[PDB]
Amino acid sequence: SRVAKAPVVVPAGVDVKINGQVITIKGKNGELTRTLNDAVEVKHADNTLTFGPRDGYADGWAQAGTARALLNSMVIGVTEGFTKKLQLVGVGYRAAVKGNVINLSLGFSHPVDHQLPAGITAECPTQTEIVLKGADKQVIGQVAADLRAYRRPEPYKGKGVRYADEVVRTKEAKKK
Amino acid sequence: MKVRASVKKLCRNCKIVKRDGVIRVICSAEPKHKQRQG
Amino acid sequence: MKTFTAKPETVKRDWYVVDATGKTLGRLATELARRLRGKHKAEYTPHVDTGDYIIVLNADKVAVTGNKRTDKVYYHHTGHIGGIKQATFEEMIARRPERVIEIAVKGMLPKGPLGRAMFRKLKVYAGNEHNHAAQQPQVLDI
Amino acid sequence: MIGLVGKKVGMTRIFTEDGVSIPVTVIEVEANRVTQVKDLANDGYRAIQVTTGAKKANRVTKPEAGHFAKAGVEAGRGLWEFRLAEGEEFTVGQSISVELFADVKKVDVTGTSKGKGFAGTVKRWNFRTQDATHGNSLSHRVPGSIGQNQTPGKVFKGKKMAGQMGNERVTVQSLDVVRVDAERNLLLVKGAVPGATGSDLIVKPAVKA
RNA sequence: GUGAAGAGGGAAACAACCCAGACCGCCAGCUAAGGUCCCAAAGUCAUGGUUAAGUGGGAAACGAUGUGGGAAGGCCCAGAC
RNA sequence: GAUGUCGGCUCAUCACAUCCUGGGGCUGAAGUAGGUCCCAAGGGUGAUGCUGUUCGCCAUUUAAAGUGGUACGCGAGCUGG
RNA sequence: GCUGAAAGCAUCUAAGCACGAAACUUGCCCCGAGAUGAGUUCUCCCUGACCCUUUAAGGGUCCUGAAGGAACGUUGAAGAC
Repeated sequence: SRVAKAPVVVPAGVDVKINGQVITIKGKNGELTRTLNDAVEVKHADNTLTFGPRDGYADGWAQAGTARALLNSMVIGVTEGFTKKLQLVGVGYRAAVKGNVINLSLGFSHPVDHQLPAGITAECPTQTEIVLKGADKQVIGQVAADLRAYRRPEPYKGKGVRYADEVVRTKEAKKK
Repeated sequence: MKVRASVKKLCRNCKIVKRDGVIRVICSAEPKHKQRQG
Repeated sequence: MKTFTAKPETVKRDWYVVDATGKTLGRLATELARRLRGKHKAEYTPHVDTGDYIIVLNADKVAVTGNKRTDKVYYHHTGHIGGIKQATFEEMIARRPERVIEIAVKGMLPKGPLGRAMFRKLKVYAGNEHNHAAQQPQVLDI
Repeated sequence: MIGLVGKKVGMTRIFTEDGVSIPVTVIEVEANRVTQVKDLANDGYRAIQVTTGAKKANRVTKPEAGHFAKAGVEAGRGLWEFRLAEGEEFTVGQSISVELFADVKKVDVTGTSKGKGFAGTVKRWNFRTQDATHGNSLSHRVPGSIGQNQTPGKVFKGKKMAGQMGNERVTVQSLDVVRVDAERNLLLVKGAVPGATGSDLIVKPAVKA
């Protein structure tokens, strides 16, 4: 609704192309393509994109809003991309990026090795934090999520992988 | 998770959402309030 | 006078090929059944097989509305006590797609020897190719 | 991988230097001669069909003789097929011998178990016997009840009861290869394998990994 | 009222429910209750709307930003949520 | 003008309202161990003393010694307390 | 859980994308083309005359008898037969 009715403005140096329903975005950080669902139409107006519902479709406005947000995040991605920071807290928890593989040591009796997807690049500024950079918001969010899933923050010390900004809200055992 | 036939908002931060046909209460304040209809 | 009856020896059967791409399962199956039975000809008789041979291609492209693609369940019993076995629509399409159309049509046909004989006249194919070119099937649009 | 066809010579032991007795089954595998090769184009699947042993020419029927003539191999006492993996190819008339198993160290053996004949329910299905005394009358090895009352009103499919036991195909898996002896045409596997002495065996590399 | 002492059609099958009271024959027609996609006779009929669960095709107290429609009411372009 | 009745033995088979094993949410969940609820029926699920006993109480086990339907499953299969 | 509107916020869901159990479909073992929807592959064998009539069919005579099979016998770690 209000989201769909706010056009997204393409900056200079980013390119868009609309093949019927498939949108493709060129940018300095690369390529993002996505097929919109049938209920939404998009027009390339002057250095801007406008989203509206097809006729004869129910809930077209909801689809238009989703498509608008997706494309706005898309163009935000092809410039500067997105990044996510993860922290490791707990004694002996370490991270190390080697090529495109993340080596983690979350107190297991086996090594844990995470393969990154195509467009995501990781780097560890120090021993105990990770910074992911990528173009597509969904993929980098997914990677951060299943990296956290290896050892999610337990509620008594916060030990484990956490998002750098998230709060943990630990508690305490009984007395005695 | 409280699985019960009558799910209700318990605090201000707890919220009602219909996920996959089933009504759920998800509450950010604390997990004690997380509910499901069944 | 007596009412006319078709003769099994001198009845005329034709060949048609139907492309089942995007067609609703039951809507296609009813027409298939009424044409296999011979209900579309003025010399139809209940006790004689007066229908036509039908070739169905692209059986895996058949369509169902609603949520039936993951919710329609085919049940069958093997005759033992474990016995009861089930497969959804999508699993049937993946395993043997020609069976969904075969089962629908078999359900819509009469039971007994003549219904089995009518079912024998249906040739269902998963792909887009058939090897009955010698019979010269003509395109039938359903 | 493909396997070979052998004969159960018998059973013996191998004494190891550290003082361990290994019960071994001795399988004599002669050269297996590829009689046919089947591929996707002609047969719809890949396999090689071999023969082994030898048989007297006076009762090789003309159809079988003609089949062996195409391969140009000597007539054997039977024919068996082996499905081919994606890697290997074989040629018609090729001879396959025991050093196929030179470094396999685990095989499955398939045979025809010894035929016990019409066996009762105690021997066939490990049915408990009933009392030998305490008034038991004519029912000492009988099966007992075979169903419920009126509600099923029928005996269920697959009910365990007396019948033919033995004389059927049995596979024993993951048998250790004690040794492979190429010049004597021998395979020594640890343990016992199905069948009586002098019967055909099919030895394959272990699939159970 | 019906069965008993009443057959026929419908209700899948179903004395006692619904329609309807069999003198006999016809390879004639119109209807009742029920129905008209195929089994299986007859609308894949027309116009307008509703529902998305296979609800229709089992079941309550109670619970819920499911949607369809009304009658009213505040907060507000002096800027509302 | 006959449908054999309690318990044991032999042989079972299904349901899931799950005893164990499998997966999870919350915990007044530090760990170990628990409590409670949700998903799950693939397989498994004691041999003794007393009593006709089912049950039960005991003695020792076990990962566990499930709850029910099957004419209180089973006497043209046994027993006959 | 990720991204994400409806509902400028939130939201695992409405579009889209991930994980997730001894249950399910496979994977392992056996039976299995009477799968009358009776499948495939390889190999082998048989290429003589004549008559009749209710003929589009068939019947019959003479010559021929293959590949195989069965029967019989000696039997089997196969077996009630």
